[PDB]
Amino acid sequence: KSDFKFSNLLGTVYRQGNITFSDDGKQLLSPVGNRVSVFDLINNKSFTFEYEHRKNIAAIDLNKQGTLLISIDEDGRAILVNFKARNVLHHFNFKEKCSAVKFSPDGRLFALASGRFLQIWKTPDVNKDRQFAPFVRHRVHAGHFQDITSLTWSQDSRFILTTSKDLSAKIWSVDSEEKNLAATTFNGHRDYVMGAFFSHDQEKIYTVSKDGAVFVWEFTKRKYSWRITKKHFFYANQAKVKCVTFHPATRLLAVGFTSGEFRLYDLPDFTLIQQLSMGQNPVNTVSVNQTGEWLAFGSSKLGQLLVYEWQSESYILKQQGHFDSTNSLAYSPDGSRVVTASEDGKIKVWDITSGFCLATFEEHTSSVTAVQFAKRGQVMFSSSLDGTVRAWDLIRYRNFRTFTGTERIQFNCLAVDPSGEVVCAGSLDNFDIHVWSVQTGQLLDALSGHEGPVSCLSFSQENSVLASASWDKTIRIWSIFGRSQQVEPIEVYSDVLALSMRPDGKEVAVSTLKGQISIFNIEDAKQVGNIDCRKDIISGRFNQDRFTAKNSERSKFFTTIHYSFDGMAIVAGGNNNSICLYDVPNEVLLKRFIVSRNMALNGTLLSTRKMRPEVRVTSVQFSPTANAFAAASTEGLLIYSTNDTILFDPFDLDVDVTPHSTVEALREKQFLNALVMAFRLNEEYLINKVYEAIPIKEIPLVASNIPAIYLPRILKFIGDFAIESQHIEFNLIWIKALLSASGGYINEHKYLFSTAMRSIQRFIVRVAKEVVNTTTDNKYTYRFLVSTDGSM
Amino acid sequence: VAPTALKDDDDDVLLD
Amino acid sequence: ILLMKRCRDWNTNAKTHTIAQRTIRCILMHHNIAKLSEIPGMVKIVDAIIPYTQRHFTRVDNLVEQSYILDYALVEMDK
Amino acid sequence: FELSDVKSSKSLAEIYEDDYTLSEELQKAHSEISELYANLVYKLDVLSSVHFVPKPAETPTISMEDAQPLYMSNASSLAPQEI
Amino acid sequence: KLQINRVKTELRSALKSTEDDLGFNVQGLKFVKQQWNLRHN
Amino acid sequence: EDYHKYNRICGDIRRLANKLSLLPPTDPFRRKHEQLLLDKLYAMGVLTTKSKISDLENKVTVSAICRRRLPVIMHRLKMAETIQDAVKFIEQGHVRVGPNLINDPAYLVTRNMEDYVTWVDNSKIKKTLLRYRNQIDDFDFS
Amino acid sequence: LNDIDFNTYTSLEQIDKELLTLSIGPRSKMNTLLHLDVIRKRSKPKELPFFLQLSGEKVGDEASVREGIAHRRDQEAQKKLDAEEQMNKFKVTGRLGFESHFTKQLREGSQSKDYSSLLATLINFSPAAVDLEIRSLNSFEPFDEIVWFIDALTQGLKSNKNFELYETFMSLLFKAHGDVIHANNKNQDIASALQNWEDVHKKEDRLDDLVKFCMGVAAFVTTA
Amino acid sequence: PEGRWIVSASLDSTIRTWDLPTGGCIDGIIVDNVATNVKFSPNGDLLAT
Ligand SMILES: [Mg+2]
Repeated sequence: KSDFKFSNLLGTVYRQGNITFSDDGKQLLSPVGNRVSVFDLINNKSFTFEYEHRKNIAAIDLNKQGTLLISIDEDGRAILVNFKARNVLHHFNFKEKCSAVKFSPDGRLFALASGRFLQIWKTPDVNKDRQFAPFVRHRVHAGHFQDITSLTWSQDSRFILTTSKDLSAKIWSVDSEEKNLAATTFNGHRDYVMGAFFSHDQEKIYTVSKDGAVFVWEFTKRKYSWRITKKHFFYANQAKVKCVTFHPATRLLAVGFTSGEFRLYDLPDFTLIQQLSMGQNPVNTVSVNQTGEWLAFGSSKLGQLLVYEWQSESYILKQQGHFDSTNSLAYSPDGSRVVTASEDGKIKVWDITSGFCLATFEEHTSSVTAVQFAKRGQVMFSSSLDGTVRAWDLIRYRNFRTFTGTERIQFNCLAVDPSGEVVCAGSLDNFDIHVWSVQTGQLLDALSGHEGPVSCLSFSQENSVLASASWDKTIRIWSIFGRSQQVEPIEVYSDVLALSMRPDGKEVAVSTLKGQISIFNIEDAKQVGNIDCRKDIISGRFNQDRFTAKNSERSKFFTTIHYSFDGMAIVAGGNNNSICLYDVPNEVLLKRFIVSRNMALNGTLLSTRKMRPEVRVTSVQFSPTANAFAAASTEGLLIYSTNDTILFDPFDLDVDVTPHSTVEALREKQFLNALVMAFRLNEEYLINKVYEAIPIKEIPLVASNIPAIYLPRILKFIGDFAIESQHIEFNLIWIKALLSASGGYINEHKYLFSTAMRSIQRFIVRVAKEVVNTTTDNKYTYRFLVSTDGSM
Repeated sequence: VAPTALKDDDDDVLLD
Repeated sequence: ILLMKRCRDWNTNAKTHTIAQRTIRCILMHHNIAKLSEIPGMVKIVDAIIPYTQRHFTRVDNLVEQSYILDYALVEMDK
Repeated sequence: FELSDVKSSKSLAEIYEDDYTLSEELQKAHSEISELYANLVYKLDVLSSVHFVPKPAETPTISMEDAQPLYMSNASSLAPQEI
Repeated sequence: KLQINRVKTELRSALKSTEDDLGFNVQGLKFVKQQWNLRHN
Repeated sequence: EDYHKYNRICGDIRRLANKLSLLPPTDPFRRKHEQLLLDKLYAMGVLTTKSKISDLENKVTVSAICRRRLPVIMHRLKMAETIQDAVKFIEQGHVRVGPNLINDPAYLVTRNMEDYVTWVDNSKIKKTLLRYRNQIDDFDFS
Repeated sequence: LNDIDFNTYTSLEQIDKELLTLSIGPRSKMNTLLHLDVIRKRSKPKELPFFLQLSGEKVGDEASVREGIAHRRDQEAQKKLDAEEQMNKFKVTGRLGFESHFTKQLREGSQSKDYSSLLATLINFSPAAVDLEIRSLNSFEPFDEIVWFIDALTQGLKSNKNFELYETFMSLLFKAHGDVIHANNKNQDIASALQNWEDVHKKEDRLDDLVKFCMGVAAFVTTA
Repeated sequence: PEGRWIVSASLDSTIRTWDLPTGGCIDGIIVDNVATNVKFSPNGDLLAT
């Protein structure tokens, strides 16, 4: 009964276009395919905008005020969004490919490089109410005979330098009266002009060409005219200049060549500050901070993004996304981290809070098909089509063991015993499930009985039974542990594609080729429920199709499913453009999510293969925190979260219950009543107000008297709040009071409080321990220095 | 001025 | 050097590390630390002791956490 | 081993000079072999792949991706038994 | 109740005594490494 | 009919394997890669039986790759009378290789996937088969 | 009541003075500060004569070998040349003050016995900036700067705010100036400053008692 | 759409917005012509009358 909304995209930090630093310099904006991602460098956080273009983004820009962001796709269609509120403001179609867009330093005007024409427009006022037609063109300039490479604003909002493919840099005046001031065309370069910039005084103009020549222009007597007083050359053996940027205040020139290396120069002296290489791929974009201390670089081929602090030669940000689609994903047991795997064969470990890759593993030769964690969480397992299964120790980030079959069987699915002592994998070519011992690495035995390829596996987290399904139209429950081995096959109407095990371990759900999600009781081995999914699934006609979408049957099933940790909902996805969230007990569709709206992607709407990228979801999972679910797709790891909680969802509300009455209860010191009333309203701000207003002396009295119905809610509130809050001791006092007061009740109902307790343990382990761990080491370090004999 | 405008030597000989 | 070699070997076994730690503690508390560094081979012996000491420290500390089940027993009995 | 029966291009000084300063050529073939294999695997992969298959991809260099966290130290990656 | 209260107290003190020695040594031995490194690097 | 692409694949297999012959026999680097190439071609179905590198020089042929084409595969399986009919069925979307519908006639079926090429469940062609046998069961919608 | 009117609420900076509070920022800052050294190392980017002096079995003089007759400084010397070459590369001549802002407040805080301004800027420096300042602290007798820095941190601990940041600062102090403190532990100024910090730092052990208790109950409750 | 507000129209030529958590009228309007219908957009950005 929660509303999930798209929050951020992991696995991709830069696709193409231009990256822009925020005016404050604390945030970086990177176009990620069809959307824009914003990275909080100082706070080490990220989010992705919910708005979506028809096609891939081409040019973006944020005004100095930090209120308006403009994004333009490859078709010229623009979207204006309110940066502060993250809401789309207006859509306008420029009807031409805009190479670049830049706001004036005043912010009143912004300029467009459209073909060989410079268009200047007026910036809509954010404060004013929504306008039907807010965009008004200030002027259109037509001087160049070829496409404009880039444009640069003067510091005073009075002149613009435009560099084109005509081997010419040309200046204009924003004010018509000032046309006589700047109406000059600069020539002399032997290749395309990539960048023209003002000096800080604006007396000097620097122009940079693709061939690698920097011309310094000054207004001097031969009566007076612009002349090339000094000429500098980049003596790159074959690399061509790809992107150029200049910071007038610090006189820093950052240039990225096609060879994949960038140089920092001090103008006009041309002193090579530093030269580094990110790789063999071209450096598509370069950006500078407002202060000029941070340089952001971007390479489109491998999706690399680098934020470089040249003052201290330190890396604020250093990331690279998956080159291939993410075939699988796995959450850490506490939800702190998510592991993703790609068709390349490389595994990447991500941090949910920061959204950044902690480590990359390249041991697997071929595509990694599945990734799973042990119940303890320190160890992670992965299977690959190269014919190996590998165990990864994530505390030390090492592959401490590798498992393989006798005859190099390709593995597609994987399952790990809750005890972390047995590993099982399945294949599309063998029909047997290979079992290994984690400690020894030897083949215990091969589970036989399937007459088709094994499509999916799963261990029960509690009962430790193994459930396998196949294209044999059957499901088998294996009781491998114990003196005797039993197998209980269950028949199904069609091939089984995906399988999910209920967290309590008492039921298993399977998605079939007929588009059916069927739920079975494991102990009784009888069906208990069924859900239709064919009609809910949204599949678009491919551009190459010769048959209609409604008649099409390419993918009207779900290839991946997963239970919610409460057990009452299933999220499903497949080779289609829809992610459907159902409710198991009542078998209805809670909500459907459109995966992508990019028109380029095929499914959104004799020797040569007709192939283009398609929209498809490879794997889906619920976050163990019970606030989000991640879906691996072609573009990247989509994460939908319920964090915002703008909805009004009162619980057992009454006429007497009002936010004013709750505050009055605090004023009268009726802390228990105020807290209960706040929960009944279910407003986070009111709950937070009451939570922080309860004195330490009164906490044990309040905690012991909380009604049992609200206990799962308050524990969930504390765990989520405490992870990012600063009141570490205040939260620990609350947790101690609740656990001591309601410890027995939680034990009696473990499944009810499974998610709430897990969030609590994450706070006590991931933040609380690190504080005391550093506090204690100082204590012992202190004692040694004072107690020990000093050096000679 | 450009049309686009806005609006001791320490000796190196040291005794060794 | 001979004594620290014994302390190194005893430390590896969890059943005998306790005697090793206190003897090492006595050495640090009754000798000039500057002199101990200069002894050749002392550093390589101290290389082996630290990782095992950290393992023993991670343990015992968990035993302290487990000991709070008694505290939870007492509060339940108080009810 | 094979003995060359033709006049050596390298003068007697050069042979002494070269030995003053397992095989570079052998490793040269190894790189080409990997390139040929990678290109061949891609071509077959495309022909037999249901879904799209992207084409596989001095000066100091920056390592975009690291096998371990930067804060993590090599010493902490070694077990006490390994030490 | 008194037995568990007692058994708790002496159990903690015995455990903390062992942990105090372990924590003291790891820091001291670490410091010895630092000084040899500084003087020899 | 142009076999330009398959000739390049066949040729590239020949050039690659020749370079392995040049590399010294005792090297583990060559022996591993030679086996991987043989395993890959065996998986693709080009090599019906496990072969040696010397055999791989001459067994690989354009006709071998053509045999793995889906419309050619369907013809041998008797799903289609003639190759052109097979191509039409593929374009119209009546054929599935495993759980995935393949509408590209150029698709080459791998060795393992050969057994699971079949008509889609709701194909009117499939209903014609079962109606002829009078084995059409409407519970299975086919 | 305006916060209620706009259905919003802001968490207090500190609910109570006696209650420990962390810094208002990311929790990875503490991890970054402690392991700043290794981060720098891990982030560093990846890198004949006419009369050939050859002798021995190579040139056929096997008799020399039978009779028993038979550069690292040059690399050190070249490494020397690189160091001075790095210096001629930069010739900044801008006028800079004798003392940095960090050290100026340190002197002033000792004079006024109020390091609040020094602590306020300490929370504000970047992790790289923090490490440089602590490492650059003077290490000569009478060790006034080291004593003042301990006095500043001791005041911060008493405030019960930014607890994690002040702890990691002292961890960096010992890392960079442990030998100086160890060699002169008997010195009264260091011992007095150190003792005052211990008196405060001893109090902040209740947090460990809370943290240990919660897991022992939480793990037990979730297990049995 | 968030379920927090109710916007109602009546024959007295007024449109009133009511805040359910507080149960009080937070905004009031006077329309020259009586509004026969009121509907929120699914997104909530637009109100159609
Ligand atoms: Mg029996």
